[PDB]
Amino acid sequence: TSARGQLILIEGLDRSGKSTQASILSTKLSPSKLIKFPDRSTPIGKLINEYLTNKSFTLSDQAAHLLFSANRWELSQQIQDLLNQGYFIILDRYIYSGIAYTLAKNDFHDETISQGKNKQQLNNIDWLLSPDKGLPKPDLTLFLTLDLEEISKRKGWGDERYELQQFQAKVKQCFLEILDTNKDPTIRIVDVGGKTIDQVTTQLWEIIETNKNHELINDSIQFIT
Amino acid sequence: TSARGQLILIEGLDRSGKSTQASILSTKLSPSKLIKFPDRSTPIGKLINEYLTNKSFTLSDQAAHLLFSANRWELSQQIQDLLNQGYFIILDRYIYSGIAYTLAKNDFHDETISQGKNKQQLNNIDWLLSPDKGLPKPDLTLFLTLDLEEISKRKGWGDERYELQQFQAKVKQCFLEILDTNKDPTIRIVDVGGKTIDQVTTQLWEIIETNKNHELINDSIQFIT
Ligand SMILES: Nc1ncnc2c1ncn2[C@@H]1O[C@H](COP(=O)(O)OP(=O)(O)O)[C@@H](O)[C@H]1O
Ligand SMILES: Nc1ncnc2c1ncn2[C@@H]1O[C@H](COP(=O)(O)OP(=O)(O)O)[C@@H](O)[C@H]1O
Ligand SMILES: Cc1cn([C@H]2C[C@H](O)[C@@H](COP(=O)(O)O)O2)c(=O)[nH]c1=O
Ligand SMILES: Cc1cn([C@H]2C[C@H](O)[C@@H](COP(=O)(O)O)O2)c(=O)[nH]c1=O
Ligand SMILES: [Mg+2]
Ligand SMILES: [Mg+2]
Ligand SMILES: [Mg+2]
Ligand SMILES: [Mg+2]
Repeated sequence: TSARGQLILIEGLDRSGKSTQASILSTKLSPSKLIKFPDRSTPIGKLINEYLTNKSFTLSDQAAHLLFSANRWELSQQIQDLLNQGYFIILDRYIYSGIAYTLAKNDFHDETISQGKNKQQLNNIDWLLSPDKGLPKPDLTLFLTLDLEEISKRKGWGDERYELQQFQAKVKQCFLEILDTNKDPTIRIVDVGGKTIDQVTTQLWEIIETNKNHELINDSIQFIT
Repeated sequence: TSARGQLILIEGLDRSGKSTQASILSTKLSPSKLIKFPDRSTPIGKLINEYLTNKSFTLSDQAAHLLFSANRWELSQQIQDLLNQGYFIILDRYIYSGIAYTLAKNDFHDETISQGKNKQQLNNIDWLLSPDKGLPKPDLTLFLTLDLEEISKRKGWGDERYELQQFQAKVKQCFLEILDTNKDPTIRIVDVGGKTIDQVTTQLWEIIETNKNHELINDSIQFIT
C-alpha cells in the first residue's frame, strides 16, 4: 500500500525517564510529533486532570479507567492520519499505563487511590483491555524499568493521586505481568538502572535503528486486539 | 442469602412513554428509587450533557460511547447497595440505550450525529458491550416500542444531538436487533402503539405482578456478561 511513519510508545513509572527520552527522540526522528497521555487539554482530559490533581474529588475506579481510555479515543483518528502522512509519532504512556494503574488497585486499600471496598472487574484483564481494543498498536513499545529507590532520588514528584510509593510498587508488578515480550515481539523491556541520560538514548536508539522503526514502511497500521 | 429489592429497566426511544411510566411505577413500588441515564448531575454526566445539548461540541463516537458507560459505573455501587437494602429501583435507560445509539451510527453519515467518515468498532457489538459488563443486570427489562409517526405527534422533542427522525429509525432497528427475548427471558418487548397512559400502566403492572418483580427475593444480584 502507501508509505507511513511509525508509532513508538514509551511506557514506565513516573520519573523513569519517559518525557526526557521522548523529547530527545522527537529530535532524532523526522518528521515527528510527540503525544502525551493522558492528554489533559481535551474535555475528558480536564476531567482526568481534576481526578489526578484534586484528591478530594470522587470517582469510581471503573469510571476513571474508562475516562482514560476515552481520552485515547479522542486522539485515535488524528494519530492514524498523521502516521499515514509519514509522521513519526512518540507516545508517552498509552494502553499499558491504562491497564496497569487500574489493575494494581485490585489488592490495594487506600481510600484516596481506590474508592470503596469493592474491586469489581479490576482484576479482569480482559475488561480492562476491552475499551482500548481497536486503537492503533505501536510498532515498537519501549518499557523503561528502574528501581523504586532510584526513582525516589529524582525530581518530579507532583502530589497527584497515584504518587505513593506503596502503590507504585504494585503498579511496577502489574506492568511486568502484562508485558510479555515472547507473546509480542514489538515490546522491549529496557533496564535503565544506573544509566545516564545519554546511555539510555544510545540504547533506545540502537533498538530503533536496528528494527528500522525510524524509517518509512509500506505496512498498514496495526491495531490493538 | 438475604432479602433484596428488584431492578426494573425501562428502555425505549424518546417520547415512547418511559419517564411517564417510570414515575407511575415508583408510586406502585415501595420502597422505590428512580434513576435516569444519563445521569447529567455527575461530573461525567455534565460532559454528556454538553455533548447532547451543544451540537457544536466535538467528540469522537467511541469517546462518547465510553463516557455513557462510565456514567453508569458512577452509579453502580449505589444501585447495588440500595437493592440489597430492599429498595426497588426503576431505571430509565441503561446498557441497551448505550449499545443501540452507538451501533446505529455505523451506517449513518451526518457530521453532527457521528463525527468523521470512520466508524471503527461501531458495528462490533462485543466492543460496544464490553465496558458495561460487570454492571448489575435488571431483573426485568421492559422495552417500549411504538411507531415513529406516533412519536412525532407527542410533546418532548428537545433539540439534542440524536433527535433526528432518520437516525431514530436506525436506532429503532438496532434496539430490536440486540433485544432477543428467547436468548434472555428477563426481557419483554411491549408494543404501546395506540394505548393510553393507563392501558400501558395496566400492561406493565401485569407483567411485573405476574413475575413477582414487585416483591423481595432471596436471589443475588445478577450482572451483565
Ligand atoms: N538517566 C537519568 N539519570 C538521572 N536523572 C534522569 C535521567 N533521565 C531523566 N532524569 C531526570 O529525572 C527526572 C525525571 O525524568 P522524566 O524524564 O521527567 O520522567 P517521566 O517523564 O517518566 O516522569 C527529571 O528531572 C530528569 O532530568
Ligand atoms: N400512552 C400515551 N399516550 C399519549 N401520550 C403519552 C403517553 N405516554 C406519555 N405520553 C405523553 O407523550 C410525551 C412523552 O412522554 P415521556 O413519558 O416524556 O417519554 P420519554 O420519557 O420516553 O421521553 C409526554 O408529553 C407524555 O405525557
Ligand atoms: C495514560 C494513563 C495514565 N494513568 C496514570 C499514570 C499517572 O499516575 C497519571 C498521569 O500520568 P502523567 O503523570 O504521566 O501525566 O495517569 C492511568 O491510570 N491510566 C492511563 O490510561
Ligand atoms: C443511557 C444512554 C443514552 N443515550 C442517548 C439517548 C438519548 O439521545 C440521550 C439522552 O437521553 P434522555 O433524552 O433520555 O436523557 O442519550 C446514549 O447514546 N447512550 C447511553 O448509554
Ligand atoms: Mg512524570
Ligand atoms: Mg510525577
Ligand atoms: Mg425523553
Ligand atoms: Mg426528547
